[PDB]
Amino acid sequence: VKQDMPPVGGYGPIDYKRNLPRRGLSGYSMFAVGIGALLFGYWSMMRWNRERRRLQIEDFEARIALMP
Amino acid sequence: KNFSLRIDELEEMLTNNRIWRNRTVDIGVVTAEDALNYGFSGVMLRGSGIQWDL
Repeated sequence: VKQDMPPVGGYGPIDYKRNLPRRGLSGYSMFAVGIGALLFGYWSMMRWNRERRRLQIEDFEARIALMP
Repeated sequence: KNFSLRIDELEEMLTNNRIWRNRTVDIGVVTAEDALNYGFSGVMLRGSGIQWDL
């Protein structure tokens, strides 16, 4: 008997494809998301800084009423 | 099969990697006349102009 190494009928394919799924996000939308979250941070920044200025004026009033 | 996958993944990691393109584009210009008179053979001749393949 002869027991060489042939392939059995022909093997399957091996892909030579360039895999580029191009994800993605449509970057003008990413500009929109970044500017939106950035402006939301600005509004929160405004609100907290002005409430803390109210409290810091209360600290001023404490030292003024405590001075003499 | 596994190596076709891994070479697609190497083209994904490098290869339109912007910083490696910024590293190596401007260098390596070779005229086909210089590629034939400077005794070049193979991948230089492939990459610069003339169709040549033994």
